[PDB]
Amino acid sequence: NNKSLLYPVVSTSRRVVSLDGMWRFSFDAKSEGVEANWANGLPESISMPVPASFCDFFTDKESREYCGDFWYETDFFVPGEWSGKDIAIRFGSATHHARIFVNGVEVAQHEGGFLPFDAVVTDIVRYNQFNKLSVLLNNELNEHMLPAGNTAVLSNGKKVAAPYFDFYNYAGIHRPVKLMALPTERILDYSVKHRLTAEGAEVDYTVTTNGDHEVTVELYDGTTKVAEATGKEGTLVVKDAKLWNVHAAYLYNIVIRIHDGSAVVDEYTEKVGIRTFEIKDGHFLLNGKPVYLRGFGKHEDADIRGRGLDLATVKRDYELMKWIGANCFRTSHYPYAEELYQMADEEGFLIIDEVPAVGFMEVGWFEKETTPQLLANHKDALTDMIGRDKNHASVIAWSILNEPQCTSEGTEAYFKTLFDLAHELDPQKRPRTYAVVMMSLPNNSKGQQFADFISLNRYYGWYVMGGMGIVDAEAAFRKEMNGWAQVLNGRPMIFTEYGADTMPTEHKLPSVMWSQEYQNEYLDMNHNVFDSYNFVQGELVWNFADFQTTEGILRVNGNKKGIFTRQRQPKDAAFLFRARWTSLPLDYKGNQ
Amino acid sequence: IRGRGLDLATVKRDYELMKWIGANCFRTSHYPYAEELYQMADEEGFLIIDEVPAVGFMVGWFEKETTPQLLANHKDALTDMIGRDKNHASVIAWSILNEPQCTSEGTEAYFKTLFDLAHELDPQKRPRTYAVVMMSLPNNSKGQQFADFISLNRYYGWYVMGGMGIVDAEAAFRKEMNGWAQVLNGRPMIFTEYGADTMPTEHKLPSVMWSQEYQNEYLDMNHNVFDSYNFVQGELVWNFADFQTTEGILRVNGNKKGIFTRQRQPKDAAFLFRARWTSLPLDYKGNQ
Amino acid sequence: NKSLLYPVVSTSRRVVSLDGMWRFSFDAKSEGVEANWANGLPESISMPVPASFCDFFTDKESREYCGDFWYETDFFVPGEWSGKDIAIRFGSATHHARIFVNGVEVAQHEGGFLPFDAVVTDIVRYNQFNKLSVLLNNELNEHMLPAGNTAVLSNGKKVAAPYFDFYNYAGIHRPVKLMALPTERILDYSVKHRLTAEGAEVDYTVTTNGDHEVTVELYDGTTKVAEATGKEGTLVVKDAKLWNVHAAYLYNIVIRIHDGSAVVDEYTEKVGIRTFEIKDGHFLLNGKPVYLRGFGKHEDADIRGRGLDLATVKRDYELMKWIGANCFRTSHYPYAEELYQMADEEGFLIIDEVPAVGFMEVGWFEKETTPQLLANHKDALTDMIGRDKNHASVIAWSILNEPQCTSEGTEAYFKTLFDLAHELDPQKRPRTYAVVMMSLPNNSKGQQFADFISLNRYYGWYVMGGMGIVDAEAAFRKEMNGWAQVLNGRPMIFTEYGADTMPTEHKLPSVMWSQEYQNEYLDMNHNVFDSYNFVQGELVWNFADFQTTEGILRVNGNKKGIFTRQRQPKDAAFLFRARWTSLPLDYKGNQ
Ligand SMILES: O=C(O)[C@H]1O[C@@H](N2CCN(c3nnnc4c3sc3nc(N5CCOCC5)c5c(c34)CCCC5)CC2)[C@H](O)[C@@H](O)[C@@H]1O
Ligand SMILES: O=C(O)[C@H]1O[C@@H](N2CCN(c3nnnc4c3sc3nc(N5CCOCC5)c5c(c34)CCCC5)CC2)[C@H](O)[C@@H](O)[C@@H]1O
Ligand SMILES: O=C(O)[C@H]1O[C@@H](N2CCN(c3nnnc4c3sc3nc(N5CCOCC5)c5c(c34)CCCC5)CC2)[C@H](O)[C@@H](O)[C@@H]1O
Repeated sequence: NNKSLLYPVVSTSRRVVSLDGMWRFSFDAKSEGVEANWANGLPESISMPVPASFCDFFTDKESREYCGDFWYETDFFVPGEWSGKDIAIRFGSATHHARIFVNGVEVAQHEGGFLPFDAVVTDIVRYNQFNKLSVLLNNELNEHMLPAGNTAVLSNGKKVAAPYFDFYNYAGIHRPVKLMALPTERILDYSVKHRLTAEGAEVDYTVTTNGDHEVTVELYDGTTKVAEATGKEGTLVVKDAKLWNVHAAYLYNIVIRIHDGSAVVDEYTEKVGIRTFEIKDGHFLLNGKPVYLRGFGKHEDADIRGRGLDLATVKRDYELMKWIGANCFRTSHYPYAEELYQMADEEGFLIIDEVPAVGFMEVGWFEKETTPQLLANHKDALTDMIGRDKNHASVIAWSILNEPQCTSEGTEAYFKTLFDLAHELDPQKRPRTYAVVMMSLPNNSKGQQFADFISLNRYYGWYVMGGMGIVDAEAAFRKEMNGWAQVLNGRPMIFTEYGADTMPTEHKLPSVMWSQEYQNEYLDMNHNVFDSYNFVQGELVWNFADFQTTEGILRVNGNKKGIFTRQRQPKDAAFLFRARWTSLPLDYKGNQ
Repeated sequence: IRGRGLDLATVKRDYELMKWIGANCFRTSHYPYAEELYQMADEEGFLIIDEVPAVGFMVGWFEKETTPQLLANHKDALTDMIGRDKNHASVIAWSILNEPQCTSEGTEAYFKTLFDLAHELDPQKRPRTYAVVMMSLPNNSKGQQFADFISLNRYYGWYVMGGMGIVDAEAAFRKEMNGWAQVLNGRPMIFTEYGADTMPTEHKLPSVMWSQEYQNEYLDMNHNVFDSYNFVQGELVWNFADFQTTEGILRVNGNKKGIFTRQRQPKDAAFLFRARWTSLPLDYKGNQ
Repeated sequence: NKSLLYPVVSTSRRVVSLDGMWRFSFDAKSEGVEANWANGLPESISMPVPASFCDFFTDKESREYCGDFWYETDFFVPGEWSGKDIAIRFGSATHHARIFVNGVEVAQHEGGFLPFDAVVTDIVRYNQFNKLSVLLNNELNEHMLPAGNTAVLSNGKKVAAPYFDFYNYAGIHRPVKLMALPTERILDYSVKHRLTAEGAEVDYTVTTNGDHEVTVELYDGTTKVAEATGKEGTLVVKDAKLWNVHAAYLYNIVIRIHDGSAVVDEYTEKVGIRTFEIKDGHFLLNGKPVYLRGFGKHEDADIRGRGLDLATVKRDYELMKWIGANCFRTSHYPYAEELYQMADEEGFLIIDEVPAVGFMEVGWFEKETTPQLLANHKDALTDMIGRDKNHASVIAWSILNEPQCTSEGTEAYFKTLFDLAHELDPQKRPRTYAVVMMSLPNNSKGQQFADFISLNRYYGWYVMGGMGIVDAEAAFRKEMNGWAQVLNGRPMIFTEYGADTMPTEHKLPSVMWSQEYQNEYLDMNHNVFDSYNFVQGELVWNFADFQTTEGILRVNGNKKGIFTRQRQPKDAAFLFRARWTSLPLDYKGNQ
């Protein structure tokens, strides 16, 4: 097996052709497509852009909320000059459950809507001809998948997603689909670990190939070689290394090659930032110095396109995060497109990487009969995420769950499995966390013991004791924080969520909940609490921007806790954060 | 700005809007209004259902230790409201409670005192009613038997089975109506409340709850049910205009179920209601 | 070797997209060329392509930058392409472009809305990476399309001063594609349709840069239905399935150069068979009258400016179908080819418009730079018709938007361009232009050249709005009585009418800027349209709110959209849906 999660690159040995554009599309309400031969051509179809969720193109709700099997189809050319090479199709992701057919032959299956996979087609494609690519997708939710939920059936027989999570169940092909030509012997993986030294830095590496020819690794500052090594394991000695820092990124160029004499059998290239990250004495140390995390929980969410990758929106989001003085964000509730991490690497932003283990909430959750099948799917996602993302300088922590019912029996065995795995799989041994739900308190949470740092999602002053009660909210908040003080045992804490829904058009004096003035007051109270406790070492606000949810009486066209609108313009709270975050030192509270 | 203060400019605008939209009736939802509002109803020819502030009556409510003292305050309010308003041509019925827990033990004793009193005090013996909460069903309400006509407050498609569930909301609404048909004993029914919160600035296609398109679709679904049942003889929508509530996660600067904004300007739904209500004859369904 | 054909992959051709994150730098001092920036930017930021650069930034100075700026990327040329011609296609580059590869300047282009190629066969290194550097300039002048001025602020910074009502978005707005092509290749082809008793016949021409034999084959699906040899010929299609409004049918055309048993080059494309002509004051599509209904659009969306985004295109078409439109005009510049491909597939009619907007104030067409403007106008008309002529959806050419056609010099300028459009278009489709409010039946020197008249009128908005709307209708009806006397049996459509409308505003009774006023305005205008037999189409301004330069009249851009910029309906969208889906396709087609 030649599994590889490496980003597709063009090199002397590798080719890449994007298959994005307008595809053919059809719902399959009776699940008849396979036996009816739809993999060889849809009888009826519409056009559908890839990448994008399908939901928000339509003007009818039945299509927006379709839940079941659906098909994507396109034709791709395979140049004849590729005939010596391995041929594969990379899917950045496909949501949620995928079956891939090429020329009518089923060539791949995949579980989980937010991580990449390849379909090898070397012996199925016709060369110098067009070939049919058919993708049978399904977007139904069940209780043993990431993310977790249910599928209901309406009184008219129609299926509808019923998530256990607070975001719309967007599905489709959300990320670029890329046809690749690869040499039969090739680099499948590599890893880097960094060490600071008196003369500079040292990068310890491994490379994994599917063959035995010789491996070299060269490191370049621009076009100037600064270090090289031979062998699948080694050390790169970088004199006076230029370290990657917050808002001061520096990226070297790594070149990995397989050699057969004077012939280069395979070349893989990628940017690499050199930096250390670790928890010591209740602080996050980046290159040996403390950093106070500030930023957001985000979503892959925008108007029209659902979760589809859009480099324009990504660019605007980073411009806004720099303007506001953020330095960190969490990939709230699923791994993002690789491109978002690539830009974080360039811009000097810190990332907490999170698998889609959200909705594990109300017998308690971790005693359900399906817990073993869920754990399997969870290990798979955790493995692929760490494998895909481990070499990004920007990625500094792993978040293993969001708001699980960690008061349930069965929590310890479940968490121990996954937290050990995260330790095993990450060569850099980055810290591990999970977002603690409101119902899980210092005194009853069976899961908090496993985290290297505690991440709280708290809504004191919104879901509890909002409005005129915010005085009581603050007192109840401090009460819980005194509880955490007794179980932390020197570990740091961050907030991964806090926020208040806010209509971007709403002004009131005095404030009311849903007004911009209330949002500012809400945030000031929370920051007063944060600043009161030595062990609070970061604040990520919920959310960067307004985003879509299922309809309900609580959701005024989606979630309105954004600091920015869905159109990436600031609410009043954006200027409050800008004043706070740009005025706190990078090492705020670093001596506490 | 003025809260509940009387302001004849606003009253005048409210009547201009009710005439424009084709309304003929309103209920004094949750408390008796200032006299001037009934005087204008008399001048313009509107029907009024007069309601005392017996709202919030959530051990069941009517087994509480303070029930005797509540009843005494309720008797006084009913007496002064009928005493003050009985001579208005516009006032044509008495609403004695809004959404009491009329499944509670002790409901019958409390209701009988008050409904008997309303009969004794009114020289014109106008019909008596109360707004029935959603949890009070044909098969478990101990209070509906007292009403001369039934007034339902229903939110099928808002609080219950909203959004993509509206198809289920309509089915459950019809089933419950089928159950009311068996207890009405020939009495008429009106809806005193139905509605959906709507930001006056929100448009979406397809609709989402809180959009003006959802408000229109919600109203259409409900009207289709109303029109299916011969015994439905009136429809009062909640609410005429956005109004202030206590702060809360459910209230985007107060209640937004208004057909008009708090500034007395129409949302899309006002044009839906204008087209419907001005097209129905005054005696719509009068032979059914 | 000029060719405006859409880049395709075939047995002889390769295409690799260069879209993604590029490097970018402003060049405020215009120093980059002499400073060797083409071999690498000293300082740079990342920038998505395709997109406008403007709306990413948080500072106004960057959003409003006017001058030289650079885009750069590295691109791989596979060694297996040796022997092929290597070219980089730019869908567009706004406004004035100089292209460098490995430090060598290989192309220049004028005009920000039409494609061009940079041939780099002998400049690139094979099986290696090469540096692509793009020096762009977005300054406006009075002799370009579109027209404007570039002002200098008191701090010395330049700022665009358009003579047109849309923001001066610039950047690389459309896909950049690297191509490998055979040295002898198809450069162009044209089709021309005729209906017959037995089906349809397609008269074609093909242009190549060589002498080897040419064949043309037409396939229904995979099923060949016609073929022919020669650079000119006819394809006989029995029982031809015609392309129709909201009912498209597309055949596949395959053009090949042959050298014995070898296919030297192959080009493929979809083609819809249909006729379109003006007869007795009506638009005839496949011989039957069509009443045009729809919009003026823009290439405009949140964040990306005029950047191509298939997601927004798909939504726009879903909304146009939902509302009952059948037609739009490419308001004030040719759009990305992808929009026309979708119109071919969905059965939408398009009026293709060149960026000849801003020609207004000695009168405009007596300005000293008039001959320079005309030359740029001819090139854009040449490239637009050459690019778009084989689209079944394209059924008319708009040669200008609101020129001062009352000016001296109008006749000689217009004749040149209306004659040229016939020389450029084998199908001889109807030609028009959008007539400004100040140009009336009795004083317009331009209107006589149009095959159908297109009016932009704002009776009830810019003229006699509000309580004056009763006078606006009377003045409108008088002007229409005047047009009746000069039409000479020609049809008329409205290409613009509309009223700015905040999507949040309700008032009873209406005020200008409220949704109720927008509805009343449209009702008044439609009452007038329906009073005149010669009105054969209505295109409202605009499909969606779009960005303009800042100003007291522009509440964050133009608010005349029927949809918001986020593609949600205002009240008037429901008004149009009820009207446009109630009108028969051949509405007013017998009068
Ligand atoms: O919601 C958000 O914005 C985001 O927050 C996170 N999660 C936080 C907790 N969570 C809730 N979501 N919705 N409602 C409530 C909670 S908890 C809670 N507790 C409540 N009471 C506690 C006991 O005393 C009285 C108050 C009440 C309510 C809620 C709402 C109904 C009435 C009272 C799920 C989402 C998610 O990580 C994030 O993906 C999501 O977007
Ligand atoms: O609310 C209005 O606009 C107006 O309506 C009337 N009253 C209607 C019912 N009433 C409610 N107020 N707020 N929330 C709920 C109800 S009932 C209900 N049922 C619910 N579930 C029941 C079981 O099945 C599924 C649905 C849920 C909720 C509510 C809210 C949280 C989510 C689930 C009190 C006010 C008042 O006469 C009026 O003065 C007031 O202004
Ligand atoms: O504007 C739009 O929305 C769109 O319309 C088209 N164009 C139409 C006319 N045009 C104008 N733009 N702005 N203002 C005026 C005009 S004409 C006119 N005439 C006026 N008076 C003439 C003499 O009698 C009394 C009325 C007055 C005004 C205007 C403005 C101030 C009040 C008096 C240029 C743009 C463009 O093709 C389109 O790209 C643009 O987006």
